Amino acid sequence: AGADEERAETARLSSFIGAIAIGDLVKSTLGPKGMDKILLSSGRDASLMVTNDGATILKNIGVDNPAAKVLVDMSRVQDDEVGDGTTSVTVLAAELLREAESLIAKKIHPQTIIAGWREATKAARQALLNSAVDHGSDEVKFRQDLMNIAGTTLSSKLLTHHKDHFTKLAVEAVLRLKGSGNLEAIHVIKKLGGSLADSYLDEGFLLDKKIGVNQPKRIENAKILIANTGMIEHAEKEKMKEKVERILKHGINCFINRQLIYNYPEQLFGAAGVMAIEHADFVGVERLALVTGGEIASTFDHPELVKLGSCKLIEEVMIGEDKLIHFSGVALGEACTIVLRGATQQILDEAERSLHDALCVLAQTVKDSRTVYGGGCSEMLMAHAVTQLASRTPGKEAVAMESYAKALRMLPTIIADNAGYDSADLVAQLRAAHSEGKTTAGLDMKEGTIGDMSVLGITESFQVKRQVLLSAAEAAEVILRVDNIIKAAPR
Amino acid sequence: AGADEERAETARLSSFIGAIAIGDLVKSTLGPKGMDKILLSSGRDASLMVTNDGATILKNIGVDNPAAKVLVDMSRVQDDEVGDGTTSVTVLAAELLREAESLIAKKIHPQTIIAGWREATKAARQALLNSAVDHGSDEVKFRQDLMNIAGTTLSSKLLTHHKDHFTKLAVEAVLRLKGSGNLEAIHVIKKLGGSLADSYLDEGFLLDKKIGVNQPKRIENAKILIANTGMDEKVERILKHGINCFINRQLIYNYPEQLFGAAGVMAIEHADFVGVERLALVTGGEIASTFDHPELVKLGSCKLIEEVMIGEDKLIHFSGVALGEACTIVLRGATQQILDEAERSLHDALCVLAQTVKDSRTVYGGGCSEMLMAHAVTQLASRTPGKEAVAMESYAKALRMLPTIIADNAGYDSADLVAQLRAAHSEGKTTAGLDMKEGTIGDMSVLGITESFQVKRQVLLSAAEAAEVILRVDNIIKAAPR
Amino acid sequence: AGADEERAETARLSSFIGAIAIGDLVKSTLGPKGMDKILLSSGRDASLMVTNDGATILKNIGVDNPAAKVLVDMSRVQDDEVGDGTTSVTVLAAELLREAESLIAKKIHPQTIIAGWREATKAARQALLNSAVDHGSDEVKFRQDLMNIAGTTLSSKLLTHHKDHFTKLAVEAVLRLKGSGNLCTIVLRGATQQILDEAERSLHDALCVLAQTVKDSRTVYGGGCSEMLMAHAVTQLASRTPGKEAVAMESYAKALRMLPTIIADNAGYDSADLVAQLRAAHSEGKTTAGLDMKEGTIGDMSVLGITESFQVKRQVLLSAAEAAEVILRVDNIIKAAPR
Amino acid sequence: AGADEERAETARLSSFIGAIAIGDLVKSTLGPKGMDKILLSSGRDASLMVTNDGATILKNIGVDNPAAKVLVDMSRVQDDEVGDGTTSVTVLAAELLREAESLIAKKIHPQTIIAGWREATKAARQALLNSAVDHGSDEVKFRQDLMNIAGTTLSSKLLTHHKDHFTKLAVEAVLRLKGSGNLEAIHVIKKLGGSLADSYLDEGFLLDKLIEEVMIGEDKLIHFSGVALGEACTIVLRGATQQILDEAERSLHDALCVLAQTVKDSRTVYGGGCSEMLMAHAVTQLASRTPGKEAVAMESYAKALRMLPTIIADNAGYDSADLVAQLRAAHSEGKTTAGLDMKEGTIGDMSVLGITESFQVKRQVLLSAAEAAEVILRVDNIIKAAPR
Repeated sequence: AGADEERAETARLSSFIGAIAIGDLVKSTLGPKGMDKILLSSGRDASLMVTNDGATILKNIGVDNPAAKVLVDMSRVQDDEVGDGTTSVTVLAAELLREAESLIAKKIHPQTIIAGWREATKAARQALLNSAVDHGSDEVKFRQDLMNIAGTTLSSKLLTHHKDHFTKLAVEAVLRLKGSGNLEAIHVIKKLGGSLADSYLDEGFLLDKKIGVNQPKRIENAKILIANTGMIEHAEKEKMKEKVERILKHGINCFINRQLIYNYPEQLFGAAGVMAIEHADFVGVERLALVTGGEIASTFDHPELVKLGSCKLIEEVMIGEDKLIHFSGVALGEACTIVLRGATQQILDEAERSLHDALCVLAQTVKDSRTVYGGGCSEMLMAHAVTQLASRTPGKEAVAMESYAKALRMLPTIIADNAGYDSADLVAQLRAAHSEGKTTAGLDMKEGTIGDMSVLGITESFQVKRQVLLSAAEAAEVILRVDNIIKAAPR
Repeated sequence: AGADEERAETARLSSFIGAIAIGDLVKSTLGPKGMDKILLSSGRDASLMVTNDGATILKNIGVDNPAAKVLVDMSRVQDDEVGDGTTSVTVLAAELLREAESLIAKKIHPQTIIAGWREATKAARQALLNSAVDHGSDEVKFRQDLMNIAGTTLSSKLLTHHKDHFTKLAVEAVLRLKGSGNLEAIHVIKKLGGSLADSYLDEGFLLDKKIGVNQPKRIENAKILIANTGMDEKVERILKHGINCFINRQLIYNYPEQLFGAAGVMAIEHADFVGVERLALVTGGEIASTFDHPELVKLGSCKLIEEVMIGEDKLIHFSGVALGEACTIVLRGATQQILDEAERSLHDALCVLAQTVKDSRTVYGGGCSEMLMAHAVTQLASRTPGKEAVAMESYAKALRMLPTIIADNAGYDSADLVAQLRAAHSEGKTTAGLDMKEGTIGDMSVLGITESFQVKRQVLLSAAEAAEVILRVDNIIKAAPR
Repeated sequence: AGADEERAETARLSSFIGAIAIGDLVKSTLGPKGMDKILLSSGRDASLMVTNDGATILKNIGVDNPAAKVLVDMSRVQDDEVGDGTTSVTVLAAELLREAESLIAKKIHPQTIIAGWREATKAARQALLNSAVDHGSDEVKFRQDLMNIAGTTLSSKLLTHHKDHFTKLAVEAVLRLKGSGNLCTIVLRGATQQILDEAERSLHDALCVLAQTVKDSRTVYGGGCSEMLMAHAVTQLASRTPGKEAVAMESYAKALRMLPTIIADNAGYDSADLVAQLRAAHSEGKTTAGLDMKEGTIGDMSVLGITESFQVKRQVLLSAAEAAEVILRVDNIIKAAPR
Repeated sequence: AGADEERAETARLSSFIGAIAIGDLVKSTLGPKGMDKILLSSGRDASLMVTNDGATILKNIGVDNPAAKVLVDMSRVQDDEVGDGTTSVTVLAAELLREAESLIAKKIHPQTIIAGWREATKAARQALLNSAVDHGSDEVKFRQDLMNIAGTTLSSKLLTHHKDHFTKLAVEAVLRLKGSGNLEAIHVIKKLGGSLADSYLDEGFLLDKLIEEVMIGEDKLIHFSGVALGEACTIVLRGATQQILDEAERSLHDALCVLAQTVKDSRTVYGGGCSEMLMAHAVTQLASRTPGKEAVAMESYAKALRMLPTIIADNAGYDSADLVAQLRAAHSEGKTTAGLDMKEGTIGDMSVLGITESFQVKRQVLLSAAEAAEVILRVDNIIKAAPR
């Protein structure tokens, strides 16, 4: 009593139930006809933060008891390896559970169907490189850099009326990112105050702080000082004197501190030609250590060679309407900053959320040099090949391979259902065009029938389709073989 | 009581439950290694009744409120024009309902799904498309009359060591039963004397009664008289007719008995009414009332009536009959549990064979039809339009369970059998199927197992076509009072 | 429970509820894709019965406590002089009740609204002119004899695949029915009992429609062509009349809009895509153009040949206003002592 | 039973219920015979607050857990651009999901239905921009300065028996206000005293050439006036006595923005419901005119306009059914000037009355109504964890 017993049939059900509940919320998200979802919570949750990206919201919060959090957890590894585009990997894993009900029909050890996943491993082989994919994301690329998949990621979001322009900007960010050093420290801030562009690109880093109105406007061959400690009247001057004596030899051009700064030094900095920052955020500083070669913040000894300072251009310029400063010209080159100035339409803030996906979608396109045809083109093609395959295998092999094949049929149907036209007409015409040999043909939702996907400009990352195939099959597989989910009682 | 009110999700579920309950019981029954079962009830039921034949038990009982009896009632129509071989019609129809859970997910128009039933005619082609079976059955057939399908009905049944000879006899019964005389007038009984043949065939109707020790041995150009009212005037107009035999359903008065012997007329005491009703159809009939009944009011066929010792007991044989619609078979046997079950087999044999002659087609048994059928239908779900295709593909996997059930009852491992089974059927051999004795796969034709083509057609027509109305219905079946 | 006696807001509802319950079963009856629906009952009922025609099944049995059986009884007299087409009189009469939810918020004399029915005579005459009526006919007629309204009556029925062929057969019967006589034997396929006699009463409706086609000398374009044209004109009409007349005018007019929507949905195409394109063709002035269901868009009805009898449209227009009118005027149907 | 669970019919229902609750309270408020309500909360609230203006009360309180506060927030942005007249934007939005009963029987995808809002933008723009014109008003303008929009804004406000005159005054404030620099610097205070005029204008600034304390009716105040610069001036309001009078603090703040919009838009549309009926006649054809996805979408939007004629008529006490019928007839005919005359009880010439409304009131409501509403049906449940 209370140990946590699930009885044969029921334990499988908990896995089953987890997959069905998640799929319904996420399906709305997929495609140009996708929707934003907003969640509101109290306490340390400021306001309803709306996440159109299914992956970000699911593991921020562990809503309930049933097992699915780890399955959700895996998607992040997937996210690191390619991210989003649109969230489809969770859906494919979930739909495989429906056939599990039919797996009690066999009334044999469920494990032989596991070999189906062996088949799935080789299913991936025919689920991959089975007619057409785009090929060749070279490097930099004047036009294919965007205006394609990113637009599709944005399509599920309705901010696309002006936002598709923002999405285009994010590829420029990835190209500068390229070099020796992985994707690191990219800082992007949504800003209140509208403009048609909805974004201006900065070559450095933005921090919104100012010492005071007085002080020199520019600093050259700048040296940056960061302190972990905060800053009869003649005695006060001595603190001033120590700060200046060490400061002059170095040539110090800027000072940034995470905590409160004493007023006396502020006056000294303006005359010297040095700009200081009061209560600068720690997060910007840590990012900075990566960028400038860093240093270690100590007491006033901290000047000279115990600290290192990079020196290109540091200045405060008007960005939008809010006064933020730029740090740039990092010798290391490992990390860079992205700046956005949006419209401010309850659709701007959304841009903050949308470009998170920008790091993920574009970076893969860069390394992968491979993709797939969107609008479900990949799924119908794969489905035609798989149904015939089950008879090819000896027999044990056949049951599992065929069940996997029928799963693909539903995906075309889901895209058609959300298009306003019933899917019965759609699948017949869809299959006829795919079986024909035209990989470009796909689901045209605006048309209401079938059309050429490439003209539309919708494409899917190649990694999302190959990685999901091997991963979902095998991940699904661990669940089926586990008869019971065990909770280690209280404590 | 009125009309039962159910809507949408809930209404469908009641139909869903009826199909699953019936399928589990019928499941053990199928094939050579099928199982005999016993049922107990209360009220107007005596003790235990055991029927290997699924159809017989279903007709007798309408136990509860959920829908299923109308479906069950239909199988009798199926029997009249085939029905049996082995019971399998109920099982396939039931598996149709499992797919309905997936239908809610589709969330559009369940009626358009009905068009899958339009595809049912294709199923009539395709289900039986799976490779060529047989083609002759010209009519009567001196050699092709049996020694195939009848044996298969019997194979499930224990009696096959000598029974297979008895089943062979049954086709002869069907040949006289062809055309449209309706499905009526077939009489069978068993006898205590033992022989290798284990059965006999009579050209006429058998009755077991005698007037008394005195009276003539046989009659010719016989006139038959049947009276509703008992004997409890007769000679003067009896002579006029030429009366050869009198049959009365009840007690008979002793005085006329002396008179009949002198006249040369053979009468029957306490004749059973059921024999009498059939006989009237047979002899052109008559109208039975008071002693005024003789002459023209009475019609009598005139071949010959005689009493013949079978070997162990005395019986009376009626033969000829001008009309020709009704005929009888008298069985006897070795004297075993198996002999008693001969009753089980003849009823099954008459119907199986009757359609064997006019069907024009048969199918390979032992699951041969089912595996191949699964292979052909899987390709088509992809070829056909979306939603109708969704219903069609699910149906295809249904065929898979039958191969599993046949191997499983034989004691061999179900998993291993499925893999090896499919490869044989996939290759293209019509003959190859499940050999339970072997434990693997083999040639079905050598076994001699075949199924009537229509047994297969109405297992699926009920599953299909009629199923158009299943989602449509909403409110089903009960009683029929007093 | 505890003794039922309903007044004002909830008393109105019982009339309201009866109309909605009946509509769901009958709505599927209308349009080219419809539901056959079979019912099986207890007590001297032997088997499941199939009747496509909504009116007779309602006649056969009185299933429950709420008032509607008398309303049901009336539809048959309609059958005697014209009867069917598709069963729209029960649903449209019921349709008027949904709007009444709006009326509680109106809180101004519901009774004034009722007088609109009196003014419905004005609406009935509006329906004439609007109806979109053809030429042709030419008595007997080699090709336009059918493949039209009978097809519409039967379009709804599932059996349209095979049955549209035998719908065609019935006009041959009407041609023999013409000439000095006013209003031979035909055999159908069906289930078994008294309920089978439902077919006699149900198919009573099909024979009469065709008979009228030969002696009407007038007919209208089918497939919804008549309905959209009438809708565009009626919107003007509320604006074309004095304010007392206009309120009962304009509300009646939007009702016509729903028919186009039901027709397109059952076809297998998006329901509202059809609505845009449909209105534009009728507005232009082509009476021939209408709803092409296989196409999923709009096309020439005349090429299809589908037409509806002038009488079916003439009578329905007059009948709809009179049947609906009596319900608002009359109480809640009970009182007067001894129960 | 007794828990918060939402799926299928119920998830949609929370959006539905929020809209119906707000509409009943706001419907009374619109029109000359408009009504103002009193709200009482004891938790750290001084007493009952009374707000005639729908926007001010909705912003103030976040009483319940169901979505509606976000919907409320959107109306003020509209106010900055233009805002008021009568509170109708919230009412129209609420009636929009009313049709969703039909939608369950629409038997397809509700999301496709969503393209209604995209359609809504087209339907919305055509009648704002295209209507018969006001033709006059070059600058400052002697007699055409008021007795127009302000009269309509105050129509929903009961004070109109004597406050129509008060509203006349507000344009005079705008004429001085417009020019080389900034919008604002306007202060308004009401005095408890009785006089036919009901209001006074001050050369300078009023705080409670020459500085003195006089006596206005009742309360003592100090007046700074006769400023050499002349660029800045202040308005002092007076009133009869009631809940209605406090309305002026909220009304004037809204009025300054309205008035500013009127001077540099150079465009106006007819008030009294004239604009809405014309749009309705034109929009019914548009769903037809558009391709397909657009049609379900555009037609649903069009019927939303029908309620405005009814809401304006209902307050008057006249039969709502009769009014809608006659209204359509005059607008269809081609007379834009004709509209709803509440004192008349029927329809009349709006231009003779002088009632007109700002071009901005019509463009901002419609452009945001489509995109802002679309975002809300974009999201259904709005899932919460509860914390703190």
